[PDB]
Amino acid sequence: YEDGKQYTTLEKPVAGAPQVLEFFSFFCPHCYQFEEVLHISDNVKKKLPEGVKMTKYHVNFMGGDLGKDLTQAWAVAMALGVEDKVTVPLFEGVQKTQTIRSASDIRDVFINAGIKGEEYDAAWNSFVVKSLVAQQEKAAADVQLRGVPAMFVNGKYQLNPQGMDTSNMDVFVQQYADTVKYLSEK
Ligand SMILES: O=C(O)c1cc[nH]c1
Ligand SMILES: O=C(O)c1cc[nH]c1
Ligand SMILES: O=C(O)c1cc[nH]c1
Repeated sequence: YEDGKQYTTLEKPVAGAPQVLEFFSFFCPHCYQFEEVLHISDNVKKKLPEGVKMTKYHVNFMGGDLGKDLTQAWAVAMALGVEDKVTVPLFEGVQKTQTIRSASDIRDVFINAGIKGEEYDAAWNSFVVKSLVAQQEKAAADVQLRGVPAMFVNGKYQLNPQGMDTSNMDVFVQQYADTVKYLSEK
């Protein structure tokens, strides 16, 4: 492990950042791999002590006009606690079936997942969700985020997957998770 190889150190650390902070977009192809194919967050969580706070935020800067809608939809998922019900259908709707083309199509995913229409609409329009949208945007600004996927540890270190072994996916996931473990103990 060397700064600049498996990870980089932030010039201005982020106080108050969670222990593990992930950024993603439902438009981001590597993010689809990280979620559906590799299950990176799950395998990272398995290698950390129990109780460690992992936070995951959506970013606006992919998908054109639909990118902000997805960040707001993710805020709704966070406010309602339904992330594990909508993550897969949102990824598949955007990237696999390409059936998500509008805010209404996003809402359909939540309706199909069992979220009542009135509660989705109330959350979508709530100031709590407006604040969650702002929080996601501020977090990305705090790290001058330029691309996704991205993971930050203790507000101080950024993961660098470009330097990891991609010839074997299990080796990649274990290298990624071990690096997060190393950084979290730093
Ligand atoms: O797709 C884009 O580049 C984008 C969306 C919101 N801001 C930038
Ligand atoms: O950028 C911040 O300050 C932050 C990120 C997650 N919670 C707080
Ligand atoms: O995310 C993938 O598909 C992957 C990771 C290592 N090699 C391929």
